Amino acid sequence: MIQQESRLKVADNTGAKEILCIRVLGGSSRRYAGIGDVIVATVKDAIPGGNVKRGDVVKAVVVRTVKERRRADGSYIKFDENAAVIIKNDNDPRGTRIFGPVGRELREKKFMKIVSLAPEV
Amino acid sequence: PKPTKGPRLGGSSSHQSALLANLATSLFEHGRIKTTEPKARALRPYAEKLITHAKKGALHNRREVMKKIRDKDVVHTLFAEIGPFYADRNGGYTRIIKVENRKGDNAPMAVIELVRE
Amino acid sequence: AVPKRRMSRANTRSRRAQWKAEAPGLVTVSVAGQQRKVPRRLLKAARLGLVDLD
Amino acid sequence: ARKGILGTKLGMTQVFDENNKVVPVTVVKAGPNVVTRIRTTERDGYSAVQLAYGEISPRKVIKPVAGQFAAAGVNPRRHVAELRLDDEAAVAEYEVGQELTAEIFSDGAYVDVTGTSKGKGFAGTMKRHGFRGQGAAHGAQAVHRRPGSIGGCATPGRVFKGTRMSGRMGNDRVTTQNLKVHKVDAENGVLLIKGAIPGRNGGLVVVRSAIKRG
Amino acid sequence: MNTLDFVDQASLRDDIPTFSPGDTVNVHVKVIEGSKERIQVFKGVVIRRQGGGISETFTVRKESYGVGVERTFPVHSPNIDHIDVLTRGDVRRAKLYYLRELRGKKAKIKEKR
RNA sequence: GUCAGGUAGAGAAUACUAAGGCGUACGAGUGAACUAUGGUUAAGGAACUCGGCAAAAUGCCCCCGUAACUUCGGGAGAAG
RNA sequence: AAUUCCUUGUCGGGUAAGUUCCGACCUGCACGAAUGGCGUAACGACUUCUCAACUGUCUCAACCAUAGACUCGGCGAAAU
RNA sequence: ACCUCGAUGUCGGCUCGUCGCAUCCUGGGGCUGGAGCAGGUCCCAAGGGUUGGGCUGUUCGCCCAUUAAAGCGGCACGCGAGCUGGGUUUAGAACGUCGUGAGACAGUUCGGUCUCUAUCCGCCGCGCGCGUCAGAAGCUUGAGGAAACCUGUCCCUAGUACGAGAGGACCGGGACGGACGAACCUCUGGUAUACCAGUUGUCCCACCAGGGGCACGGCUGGAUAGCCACGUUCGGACAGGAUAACCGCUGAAAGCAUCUAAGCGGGAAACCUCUUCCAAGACCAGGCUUCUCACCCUCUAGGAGGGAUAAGGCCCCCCGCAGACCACGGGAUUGAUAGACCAGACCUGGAAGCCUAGUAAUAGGUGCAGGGAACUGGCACUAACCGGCCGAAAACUUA
Ligand SMILES: [Mg+2]
Ligand SMILES: [Mg+2]
Ligand SMILES: [Mg+2]
Ligand SMILES: [Mg+2]
Ligand SMILES: [Mg+2]
Ligand SMILES: [Mg+2]
Ligand SMILES: [Mg+2]
Ligand SMILES: [Mg+2]
Ligand SMILES: [Mg+2]
Ligand SMILES: [Mg+2]
Ligand SMILES: [Mg+2]
Ligand SMILES: [Mg+2]
Ligand SMILES: [Mg+2]
Ligand SMILES: [Mg+2]
Ligand SMILES: [Mg+2]
Ligand SMILES: [Mg+2]
Ligand SMILES: [Mg+2]
Ligand SMILES: [Mg+2]
Ligand SMILES: [Mg+2]
Ligand SMILES: [Mg+2]
Ligand SMILES: [Mg+2]
Ligand SMILES: [Mg+2]
Ligand SMILES: [Mg+2]
Ligand SMILES: [Mg+2]
Ligand SMILES: [Mg+2]
Ligand SMILES: [Mg+2]
Repeated sequence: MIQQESRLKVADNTGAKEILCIRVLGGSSRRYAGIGDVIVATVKDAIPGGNVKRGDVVKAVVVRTVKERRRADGSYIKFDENAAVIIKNDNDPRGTRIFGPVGRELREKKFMKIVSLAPEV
Repeated sequence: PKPTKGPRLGGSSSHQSALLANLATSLFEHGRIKTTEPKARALRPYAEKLITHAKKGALHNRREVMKKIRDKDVVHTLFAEIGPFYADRNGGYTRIIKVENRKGDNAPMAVIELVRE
Repeated sequence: AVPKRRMSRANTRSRRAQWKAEAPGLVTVSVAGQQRKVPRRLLKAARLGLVDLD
Repeated sequence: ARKGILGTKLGMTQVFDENNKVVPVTVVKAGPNVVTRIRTTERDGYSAVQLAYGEISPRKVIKPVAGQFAAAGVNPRRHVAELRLDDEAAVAEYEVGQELTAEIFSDGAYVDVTGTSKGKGFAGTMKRHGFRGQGAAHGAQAVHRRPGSIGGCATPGRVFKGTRMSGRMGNDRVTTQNLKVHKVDAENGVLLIKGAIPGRNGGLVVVRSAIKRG
Repeated sequence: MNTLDFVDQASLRDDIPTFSPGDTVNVHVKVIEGSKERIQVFKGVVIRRQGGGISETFTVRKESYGVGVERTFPVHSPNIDHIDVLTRGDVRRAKLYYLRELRGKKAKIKEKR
């Protein structure tokens, strides 16, 4: 359950450490953003000498949330750290590797690259 | 027993417990108490549970009754006299009656007793 | 707020007449050989001898 | 045409579909109903059928209703409702004394449940109409949950009858629409309505065929 | 008596081994991946078990890639096909929520010897 | 203005308590909204607000170790 | 700029976004040297901005116990 | 300066809404220098929606992300007996200017008490009395009112029509979403002041053990029930009638022509039904049914008055997830309504005693042990009582 002015750990090799969500896309006034939702965030902290730098405006798919997410089979999934992966213009994960695990909800559509790059689920 | 489900009897919390304990002590000591209607209503389940514990009292129940009643003499006389006297009664050892209201505040007053039979 | 005008006697008495009492329902009971009137709420107490009867 | 029956909300539970998907269902007791009266256009002016459900002792049954049930030719019951049909063509499908069970419905059908929502007592505006509360700090003086303004300064004068304010909510007739009936237990006379229906456990409800999806 | 038991027994699942919060268990979940139903193994420790009859559920925690993941499963869910309890657990609480802040040795659970 | 116990506490603070004094003068009930005093909260953590206002957080004893500056005393219980 | 109407003067530092904040340019309506000019380590329940934690200020509200509000018994005002 | 200086509290922001269309989007249509997508203009249309942030008191305005949009105005430039005062507009002090001066500056900065127990009308809910022409009960037609009306992305049609190419459809279907509202605890979470377990300080039960009061329930980890959203389901219709703009058919006046002068048509999120709820105090006070449909006394027989009754209602009593009181609902000896007891589900976690190992804390067997409240099935063990009040027809005219 991510919203505006929320910090998320970046899971990729792009050089970004933590990003700050600006707005949740996919609706007029969307309150929260669960697993598989795209958002516009800014790099608040980056690795010294990385590709992206602090202050940039990018897009990222909300993955590996902390709040419980209910699946279609009555099960629930939750993690311990709110993470996110920076995506490309239309749909592609910026970088060539993922570190942490991703929820199965990513498999909705167009996230096959992230599903294959994530070494879990 | 069941919570009061609303404002407690005596002021704030931590006092209704002591009030019920003293009422049950007086009941087991005398055999007939005259209190306010809601007080007796809330004491009925308390006194019945204490009487059931006394009935079942062999060991680990004396302490369960003492953790609520402080009077050692009252606990002893309860466990001795009442004891198996209600062994044939499957609950309902206390009888409640309604009496006229007292002067000043028109508080509905009741009287709790122990079924002798 | 404060009352703006003096309420008329009509409305005053109409609103005051509602502040009345309700008579209790008595019941005849034979105690001590004599018949007396006691409410049903205290009927059992009077039968057992817990209701004072002046 | 429009099937219907009276029942009692037993409770809620979960079930599993053929694809392992979870489904929260409501177990309702659509017990046997008895047709006690049929409304016609020639006698009363509208096409309806009177059903009765629930067990009641003859000593507890009142005398007027006792005589009514005697004239109808069936035993008394607790609750009596009326389902308004569409025409005499549909009314002719019922007869006085007919017994209806939960078999009138089928799995996967769409029903509408009608009941009496639970009572919330005298609830404030924030709970009645979701009124937005005021700031709990920054100086707010005893207005943390008050409604606020009510209308125009001096032009309207009155308060525009119909303004949302505080009062007693709930305990009113509610009707859900397009609830999927998951299963119809025949031996038990029970319906597993997909979703939640109004009213508490053990309360009377009336299930009917859906209008928008019947 | 669970009034709705006459409806819950039809869905109640057997062959459910007896476990308690704190024991290491690996659950097998049937997951459909693009018109292909496979079995995914999730090995963790039962941190809590909420009993409600048919709605009884259990939560399993797993530390993977330095990140903790908690997964709740209904005991009587048909999507599961195997629940193997590898080692028991010697704990005192009924819901091991305190494990959300321990890592490695500090997160290790005792074993009923 | 004078007497200043006991238990832990650096302490006449803090919690209970010994001797001592009191339940102090309108009361019994009822989970209404709402007002005031406190407690708790899934995710974000000032994004509310003119304004971190109010709330929230550390808080003590023994140690390792403390920057820019300086009037050389200090910053400093810096910080961690 | 506590001093400037033009002014949100222009450039740069920070925020994704900054009429606020800091330095510079100097066009000084209408700064200026004991009604002191320029800074100052420490200091201030003075004012302003930012950062790390923190939390119901908010997103977004929800529950629990008390003193009122509600019923009963008695006494019993008010401003207009 | 026409009411208001023997008081009309002035700019914002929060909450709360109502109304106009000179319409930001959705909807329909005409012309286009409209090839298509995408535009320019006009007409009708107010049912619905019209975002969150940084600057600045700000209104306004600029910028950052989107979305269809982030509309213009009236309601004392709406709303302070609903809320704060960031500023204006007291008393203090400072900066630059005027003034010898006290003092002033729609020039600037710091801080600077927001009172009132609702009388009447108005609004949101709940009762009492009476009426609907005998006394009561069950089910309902319904005039007349209230609630909802939002829409995005993707796939097929179709990379088709269009178009040199680029680019790229109208119409009709299918899938998934954003916001709102209704219900509910089945799942997840929030709270659980008579639930469980550990423990610091302290006093007490003569003492160990085991226990009790206070220090926010003393603090934490859980917590059955009720309520709630963060959670689970349902809805924005389908269709019918009349229309605005618009498109039309037969047609003269005026031998032609013309959508009109007589008719027939289509025509939108606008209007009325349709969807949800209230409603016969709708005084035209409704309709289909069922229970009782008969007992006395007085006034001087014209009506009236008083008493006692049938059905029924009410009071008293046990209660509710119904509730401020009320009122509603269930029961009341021909009963499981509530409390107690047993059992089950569930919460907590392994109780007291004994024995064993250890000098000791402590661990192991008796033991899914002990403790518990809301949920459920039995059980009259206790209270619904050998009990009181209201409560049924004047007649006449026509057919
Ligand atoms: Mg206490
Ligand atoms: Mg307050
Ligand atoms: Mg006003
Ligand atoms: Mg369990
Ligand atoms: Mg209260
Ligand atoms: Mg929180
Ligand atoms: Mg948290
Ligand atoms: Mg801000
Ligand atoms: Mg503060
Ligand atoms: Mg604090
Ligand atoms: Mg800021
Ligand atoms: Mg400067
Ligand atoms: Mg000067
Ligand atoms: Mg000076
Ligand atoms: Mg000073
Ligand atoms: Mg009074
Ligand atoms: Mg005047
Ligand atoms: Mg005035
Ligand atoms: Mg128009
Ligand atoms: Mg309409
Ligand atoms: Mg703002
Ligand atoms: Mg407006
Ligand atoms: Mg104004
Ligand atoms: Mg001055
Ligand atoms: Mg001068
Ligand atoms: Mg008021």
